[PDB]
Formats: sequence, C-alpha cells, structure tokens
Amino acid sequence: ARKFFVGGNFKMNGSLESMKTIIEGLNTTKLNVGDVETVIFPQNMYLITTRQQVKKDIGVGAQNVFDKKNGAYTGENSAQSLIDAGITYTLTGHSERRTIFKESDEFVADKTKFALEQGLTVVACIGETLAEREANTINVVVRQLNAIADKVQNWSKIVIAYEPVWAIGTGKTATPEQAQEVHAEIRKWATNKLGASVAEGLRVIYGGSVNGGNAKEFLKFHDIDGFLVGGASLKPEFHNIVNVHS
Amino acid sequence: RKFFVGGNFKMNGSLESMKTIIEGLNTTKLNVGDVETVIFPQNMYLITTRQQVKKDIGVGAQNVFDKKNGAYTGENSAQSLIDAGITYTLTGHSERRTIFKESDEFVADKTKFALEQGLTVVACIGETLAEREANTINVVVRQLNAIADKVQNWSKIVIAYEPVWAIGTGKTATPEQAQEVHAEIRKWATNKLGASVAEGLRVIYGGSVNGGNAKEFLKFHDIDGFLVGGASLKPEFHNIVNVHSL
Repeated sequence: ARKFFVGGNFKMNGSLESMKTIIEGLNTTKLNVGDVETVIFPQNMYLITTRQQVKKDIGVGAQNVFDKKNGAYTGENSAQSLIDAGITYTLTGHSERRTIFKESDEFVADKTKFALEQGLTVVACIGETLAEREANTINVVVRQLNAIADKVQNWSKIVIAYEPVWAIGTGKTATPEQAQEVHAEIRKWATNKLGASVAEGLRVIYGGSVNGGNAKEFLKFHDIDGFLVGGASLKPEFHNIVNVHS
Repeated sequence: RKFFVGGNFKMNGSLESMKTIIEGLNTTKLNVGDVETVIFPQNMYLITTRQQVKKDIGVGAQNVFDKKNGAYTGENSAQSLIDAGITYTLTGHSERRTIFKESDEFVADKTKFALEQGLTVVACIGETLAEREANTINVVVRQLNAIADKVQNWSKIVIAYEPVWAIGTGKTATPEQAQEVHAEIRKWATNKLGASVAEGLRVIYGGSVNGGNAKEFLKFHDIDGFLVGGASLKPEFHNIVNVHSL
C-alpha cells in the first residue's frame, strides 16, 4: 500500500505576505500525517524561512537542484546546502525546466542521483507534449524514466510525477481516465524494468490540473497515488486536496 | 562613479558557514560613502542574508528570470526579490552563459525586466581563453550591444568584466590588461550612450580577485570596483571591501 502523496509546487510566485498566509494556513489544517505525505515546494528564496515556519509534519522541497557538489555554479541550488537547512525534498525535471531551460533526460537523471545520494527525496517529473501524444506517449515517458534508471539504483525515495504537458494551454482538459491510462503504463514500465516490488511501492502522482472537488474522482482510478498540485497549491483549495481522505 | 565591491558566493554555503561569513561582514568597519558593497548568496539564503547582514550592505540574487510571477518552476522572481528587500541581481554571469547557454539576448531581457521591477543589475560580460587571442573587444561589445538594444536607462546598471579565463583559474588579469578592456568598454558606452552616461557607468573587474592582488588595481582609473568570487567566502573579503577607503 503506497502512502498518499500531495506536493504543492508554488512555481515562480510569492510575496512575504502571501507566503506567510500560505504557511499559516498549512500550520492550522488538521493533518493526519499517517495517511498523507505533504510537501510544499516554494520559490527558491523562501526555502529556509518556509522550513523554519511550517510545522514539521509538512515537508519542504526545492523546485530544482544542480547535479554537483558545492562550487562555482552561479544561480544554482546545491543539494548539500538544501538538506543542511532541513529541506529534504526536491523536484527534478519539471516540464517547465525541460521545455524553457531544455534540461535533458540525462541532466535530470544526474540531478536525481546526486540529490538522492545527499539524502533528499526526489519528485522526478515526466510527461509528453501534444505533438508526442499523437503516437508516442508511452515511448516518451519510458525514455524519460530510462534515463533516470540508468543512473539510480535505489527508488525508495523517488516519487514520479506525471505531467500531461499536452493538456497545458491547449484547451484540452485531461480527464482522470486519460491520466489512469498513463499511470498504468508507468507502473508497467517500472514492473518490467525494476521488478514488481519496486513498481508496487512506487508513488506515481498526477501533475495535471486538479482541485479538491475532483481530487477524489482522480483517486478512484487504479494507479494514481497522489498529486503534484500547481496553481491550487497557492490557494485555500490546497487544503481540500491534502485532506481529501477526511 | 562610486567604487563598487560585490561578493559572489556562487553555489556554496551552509547554515553555520553563512552565519559566520555575514557576522564577519557585520563587524567590519565600512566607509559606505566611499564603497557600495553587495553580497550575492546562494538562492536559498537570500532572505536570511538580508535579515542578518547590516543595512549598509546590499543583498543581490545570483540570477533572475525575465518575466512577472508565473509558471517558471525553479526560477527567481524579480518582483519577489524586491518585495523582500533584495535590491540587486547578477545577470549573465559566465557560468550561466556557458553551463546554461544563456544568450546575449536572454541576458539583456533579464536585465531590462529586473531594472523595470526596481533592481540594480550587475550585468556580467567577458571573453574566453580562445576569444582572448584576437577577439576580446568583439565579444564584450557584442554582449553590451545586446543589453543596449533592450535597456534605455543605465543608471542602475553596473558592468562586470570577468575574463572567463580568469574565473576560478587563479590567473588574474593584470590591471594593465583590465584597464584597457575597461577603457574600451567606456569608449563603447560613450559612443552608444553618450559621454554623460559613460562617465557615470561603473565597470568592475572580476576574476581571481583576492586580498593579495586587490590594491594593484586601484591605480587604474577605469576600474570602478571588483566582483569577487571565491575570496568573498573568506575573511580576506574584509580587506577587499575596505581597501578603497584606506
């Protein structure tokens, strides 16, 4: 039985006031920590103050990390620095970084491997564009996942986030059935590549648009283990996703 | 032109080391009328650095994106920086141009947006080892022209000339070479922006500046300060920051 996982990706948003509000909101929500692993991923500059201010039952993660030890990489987040301040999670390979900053499959894998070695849990993001959806959905996520498998032996601290990039800004709303289809394919790939015990423990979270109302409709589908929430994670709605089981 | 000293911490730090580096700067006597001093910590420390370092010292990001708050996972927001009292940023550092392939045009776009949102920008330029053969001025003028194409007002720009071959290699440019590049940069600014703007423009030297070679630069009238790398994490930074005022 895989533990329900809800990540909140704030993206490149925030003010001092809005982050105080979000954090105080999370501190007063009734969390059953036994049945949900909750993590928020604030904009880089807020990482330490978010960890200081949000209660221990909520994880804090970076939105990106570099793949090397501390050194001369101006502008980057260090995995070593992150966990030294108590930031224990990170995203790698988010679609916005694969597209805007052309992060390669191999670069995402190397960041994942290094972050894991340094003690972080990695939410490794994958997903296909609309052109790739025409015929190559399986081939794309399989290729993205294989690059990670080439570098990473231990998947106990990986969770996979499936982003339906094809449904972003295309008028197309990705339905729960369409998500279930891909999540099943991801778990099939993991069974085939890593063995059944890894695949059955591996969280595969949906990273397309979701709210507290249809959260339950998505969780009715057989292979969806939680969510990487985008825009709703800045809003009170995030609490109804985190707390969906109660 | 007020002398400018920046300290680029790059992708370094721990809670313990960052607390003592800042405490070292807090208890260092400064002539703020004489030197504009700024430190650029790793992204995660931006808020705690602004909280802990005395008001006489500015804090800046090591990089910023070129758009308003939105869906750019992993990036620093210029609006968010300003909201929290971070009033500086680097753009175009050579490590970002080389590792992350930031173009002249992207750097110019970031510079313009950061300026519009209220930041002072240390726009970084410089030529490689191969370009040093015969193409030094072709390169820095091209990089500057891209900035001028997007930016009308240079009041809150500082130019940092860091020869790539001098970054982290220990091979400091001699002041005599630095002076002539800066003289060409000021010649370019005179022609492009007018003598008045050119005469107020800070052009600072970066590249293996340390407490032992700092003084030699002060005799050259087109070198308006330093962008210090590895030495900015060391107690000798306390020299470089004050050495103009001695």
